[PDB]
Amino acid sequence: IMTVILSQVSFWLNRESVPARTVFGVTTVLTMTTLSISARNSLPKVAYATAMDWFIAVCYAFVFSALIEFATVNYFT
Amino acid sequence: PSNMSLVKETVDRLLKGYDIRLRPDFGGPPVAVGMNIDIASIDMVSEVNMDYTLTMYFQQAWRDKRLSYNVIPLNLTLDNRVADQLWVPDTYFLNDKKSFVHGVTVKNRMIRLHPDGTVLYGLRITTTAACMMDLRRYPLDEQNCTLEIESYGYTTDDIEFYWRGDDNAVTGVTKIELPQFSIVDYKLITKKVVFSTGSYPRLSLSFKLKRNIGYFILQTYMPSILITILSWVSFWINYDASAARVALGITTVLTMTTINTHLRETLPKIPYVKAIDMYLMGCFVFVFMALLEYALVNYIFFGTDVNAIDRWSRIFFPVVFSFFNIVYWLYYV
Ligand SMILES: *[C@@H]1O[C@H](CO)[C@@H](O[C@@H]2O[C@H](CO)[C@@H](O[C@@H]3O[C@H](CO[C@H]4O[C@H](CO)[C@@H](O)[C@H](O)[C@@H]4O)[C@@H](O)[C@H](O[C@H]4O[C@H](CO)[C@@H](O)[C@H](O)[C@@H]4O)[C@@H]3O)[C@H](O)[C@H]2NC(C)=O)[C@H](O)[C@H]1NC(C)=O
Ligand SMILES: *[C@@H]1O[C@H](CO)[C@@H](O[C@@H]2O[C@H](CO)[C@@H](O[C@@H]3O[C@H](CO[C@H]4O[C@H](CO)[C@@H](O)[C@H](O)[C@@H]4O)[C@@H](O)[C@H](O[C@H]4O[C@H](CO)[C@@H](O)[C@H](O)[C@@H]4O)[C@@H]3O)[C@H](O)[C@H]2NC(C)=O)[C@H](O)[C@H]1NC(C)=O
Ligand SMILES: *[C@@H]1O[C@H](CO)[C@@H](O[C@@H]2O[C@H](CO)[C@@H](O[C@@H]3O[C@H](CO[C@H]4O[C@H](CO)[C@@H](O)[C@H](O)[C@@H]4O)[C@@H](O)[C@H](O[C@H]4O[C@H](CO)[C@@H](O)[C@H](O)[C@@H]4O)[C@@H]3O)[C@H](O)[C@H]2NC(C)=O)[C@H](O)[C@H]1NC(C)=O
Repeated sequence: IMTVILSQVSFWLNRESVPARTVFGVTTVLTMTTLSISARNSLPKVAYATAMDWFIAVCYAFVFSALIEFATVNYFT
Repeated sequence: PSNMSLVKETVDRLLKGYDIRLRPDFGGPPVAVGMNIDIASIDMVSEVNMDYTLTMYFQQAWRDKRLSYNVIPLNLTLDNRVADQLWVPDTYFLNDKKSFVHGVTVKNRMIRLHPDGTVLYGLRITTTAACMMDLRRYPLDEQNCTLEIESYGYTTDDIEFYWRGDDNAVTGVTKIELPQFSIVDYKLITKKVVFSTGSYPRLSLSFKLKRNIGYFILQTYMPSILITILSWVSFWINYDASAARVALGITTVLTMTTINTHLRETLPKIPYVKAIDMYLMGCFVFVFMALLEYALVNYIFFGTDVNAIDRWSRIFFPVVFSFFNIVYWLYYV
């Protein structure tokens, strides 16, 4: 949740500062990989999402969508 | 106590002068030893160790004229401790790495002398049978794991196996729910393996396991494809913002390496490339190619038209990656 909120704050920063937005977005995406890996280690490899991987995946899509929106605004400049 | 005393006399008569060293009808036709199995559970399919843990009720009925009784009309079910005092098939699981009969409360065995003579020997065996796992297309793979059942000493002339009830001999496989394997089908076979010594009797129970792609599609492929998509975004960033673009590519490549290392867990080291290995390599080399594309763009910058080269590079990458992805999936799916 905290990482997702950090993704939103990337919107708040600015649009003219391309490098800052880029760095923020890429690192935000990086964190979720470790977070997802850690959760799954305890559980057995059940095919169906256990509703924890569901939340993690939705948050992953949210931060990835933040990156997508960041790229979209970057195009216009 | 007349009934129970009479039953005691009958059992004493049966075990009187009973030579465990001799198979039924010695110096005679082979004894037909029917088998029926009830798979209690199949769990811990260890791809790394190439074996699966099987828990089952292993019944094996056979005829025996010595134990025939007629005074008692009902089916005696003697204590499980009498098995040691009776002959049994010298059955052994050929592809068993380690197995044991469950201990508590007492040794889980069954004996049931029917009036004709039929004996319903049964055991609750947990065995870690091993099946050579062909993980070339893993995770999009099937496995034909089996439990070869064979008589160690006796030859086909002395003992013969057969599934009792035929396709109904094995039960309960449908109820089994392995975490990541769907038991698509099970097949029962009867063979007479021809060894150097002679033709031994054989039975084979093979479960054609199929991998559940839901967990692998959840964790393996999805993050990788997402990371790969990120790489294309660097093409949108334009070339004047060199630092941001190269930062993006750098993050992508290191992310791919982290993915590979963390996914390596619970995987053996078979030499051939696994399907997961192939796809990870494809995405990783594609990300590296994206970085190299940025390098080419910058080198061309040092040497207007650079933007046009960027324009073509835009469309090519999603299209070529999509073609590669479709080739991969259709080849494997
Ligand atoms: C000690 O234990 C034995 C073993 O269970 C008991 O005797 C057998 O009990 C089974 C019940 O599970 C009986 O099974 C039924 O047999 C009927 C006739 O089978 C004859 O033919 C076969 C060859 O096909 C022989 O092997 C067999 O010995 C018999 O000679 C079948 O017609 C039955 O099928 C029908 O079941 C129901 C009810 O009839 C129907 O609704 C179905 O549609 C189906 O048509 C069934 O399979 C078996 O017959 C018994 N006899 C044996 C094995 O010889 C003893 O009773 C038990 N001792 C006790 C309780 O004291
Ligand atoms: C592989 O698996 C086989 C499976 O059978 C094992 O073989 C059995 O092993 C057990 C334990 O070693 C044997 O049990 C032993 O039976 C002996 C003989 O019992 C008969 O004779 C006595 C009188 O001497 C009668 O009272 C009895 O009713 C029988 O008629 C016993 O003397 C043994 O007693 C010893 O162990 C007990 C444990 O409680 C001690 O309290 C005693 O003091 C004494 O030390 C024992 O009960 C069994 O008989 C074997 N099977 C057969 C068919 O004989 C293999 O051991 C196993 N091997 C490996 C390597 O895993
Ligand atoms: C997983 O891996 C196991 C490996 O053990 C596979 O088991 C083998 O399966 C194949 C085919 O399913 C077996 O090969 C043959 O199957 C025949 C099936 O009988 C039907 O089909 C034949 C024609 O094919 C008809 O004539 C017959 O009437 C039936 O309709 C058996 O009949 C074969 O045995 C005969 O031929 C051999 C060779 O000629 C003779 O030696 C025999 O005496 C007999 O006359 C033969 O068994 C093979 O036997 C199985 N066991 C092995 C290879 O050890 C599984 O199929 C595979 N898949 C799954 C899902 O488990």
